[PDB]
Amino acid sequence: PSPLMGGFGMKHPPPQILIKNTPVPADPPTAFNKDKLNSFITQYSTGQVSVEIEWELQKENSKRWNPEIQYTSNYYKSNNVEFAVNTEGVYSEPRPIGTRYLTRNL
Amino acid sequence: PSPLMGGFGMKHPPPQILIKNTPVPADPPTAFNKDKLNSFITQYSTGQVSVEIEWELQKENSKRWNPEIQYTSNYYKSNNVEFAVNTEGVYSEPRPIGTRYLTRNL
Repeated sequence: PSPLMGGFGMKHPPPQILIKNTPVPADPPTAFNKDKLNSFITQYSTGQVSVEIEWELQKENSKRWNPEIQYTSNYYKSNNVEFAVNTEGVYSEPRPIGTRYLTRNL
Repeated sequence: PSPLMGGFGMKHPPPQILIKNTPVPADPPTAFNKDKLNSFITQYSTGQVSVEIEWELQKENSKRWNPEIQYTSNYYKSNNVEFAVNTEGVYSEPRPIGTRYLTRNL
């Protein structure tokens, strides 16, 4: 049951976290009306969110003699730095990076 | 006093290790002669030598956001593998490799 787009398949994954601004009615009429209130004060909210994940690693103990292939940046000069902001403040990811650079036997 | 060709300069470096085959004279004459012996049995020796060095490392704790430059092998196909033997059994080192790939501030 490994997910086909990649990753870890779990029967009990991290739960969904749901959030909502509590409605605040505007001034109701001074005579009773049984219909649900339709007039509300315009509101929004802001805040900080933190997520901390501990990951377990599995180290390599290869006996390969020659050097491996490694992900690296290229020294050649360019207008911008890869994985940084440009002059207008926009961050970008210039390429997809996988995980398979070290090698193992079958 | 860092050595100019590179490395660690020490007042008491690893000591010199000196080895020699003990001379074995051939048959001496049966009348006494005071001159030093000039005829020897032709000998040589062979064996195994082992050296074990413990090195202390100083790890990086950089806060740099973008990926670093790393030494890597190139995937492009070739007749031989770099840092391996060829069809005749000869090992070769195709290039010099330094130590300065990670980065630090001044």
